[PDB]
Amino acid sequence: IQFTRHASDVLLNLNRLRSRDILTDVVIVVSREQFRAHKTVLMACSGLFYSIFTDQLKRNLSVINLDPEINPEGFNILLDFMYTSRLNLREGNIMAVMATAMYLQMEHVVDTCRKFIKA
Amino acid sequence: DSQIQFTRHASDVLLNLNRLRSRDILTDVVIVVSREQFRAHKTVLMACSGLFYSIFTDQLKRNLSVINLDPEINPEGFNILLDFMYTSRLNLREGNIMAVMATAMYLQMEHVVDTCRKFIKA
Ligand SMILES: Cc1cc(C)n(-c2ncc(Cl)c(Nc3ccc(Cl)cc3)n2)n1
Ligand SMILES: Cc1cc(C)n(-c2ncc(Cl)c(Nc3ccc(Cl)cc3)n2)n1
Repeated sequence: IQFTRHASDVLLNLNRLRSRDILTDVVIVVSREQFRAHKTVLMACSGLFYSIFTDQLKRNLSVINLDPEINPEGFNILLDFMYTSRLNLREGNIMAVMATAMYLQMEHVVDTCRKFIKA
Repeated sequence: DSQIQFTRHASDVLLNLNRLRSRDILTDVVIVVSREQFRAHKTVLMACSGLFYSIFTDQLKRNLSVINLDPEINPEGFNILLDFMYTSRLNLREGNIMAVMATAMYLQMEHVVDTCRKFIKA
């Protein structure tokens, strides 16, 4: 038996845990801005976080600092996407979202941004 | 803002969380049922079950690394439900239906309980 709403229900509940700061186990720092999250959700969405949270050096760190070129607004848009399946874009931030998704190794998001930029 | 909906995203997240469970990556709790051990992610358990949600939101129990389920709970019934939590697939059959329904009632998974009731009535 297949429950079509199950995965979206799980994601909705994970986003509720994030909003309530329940079992968040990492702070992602982007140009001093802090983002509280679940390492499992981050690894499930990003090639970069899969690498970081399996990394012998970084796996137990409670704080991860992204490279200094990374845009905090771009990161916030992508973190919201990870937990909701909804990507919120504007003409003024789409390039920063694309650059962030490239860094986070989120190819389908990169491709979606790229196609919208060309359109 | 322009809003793009990724309709397969939620399913891809769940698939990847199940892959982490399979490889025992970031698992932070062992659920013990009649001494049978089940490794899982607390957040996934909370997202699927009223019982787990109440256990890990409770600050006294939030950091427990082992949770023992009530003695009346069948490990096979729990295994079916744990697989459902991580896959959206519920493997119901005549031989396990009573045990699966009883476990879903205990775990407070009312949608699954309803599905079990429909299976018995069919
Ligand atoms: C066979 C298989 C294929 C994938 C993508 N797996 C997998 N399993 C678990 C996780 Cl958390 C995860 N995350 C993740 C996401 C984005 C990127 Cl580019 C890389 C890896 N990916 N497994
Ligand atoms: C306002 C609100 C509504 C829900 C369903 N919330 C919620 N948020 C987060 C989680 Cl993890 C969670 N799990 C969960 C699942 C099964 C059962 Cl019976 C009870 C609660 N439930 N919050």
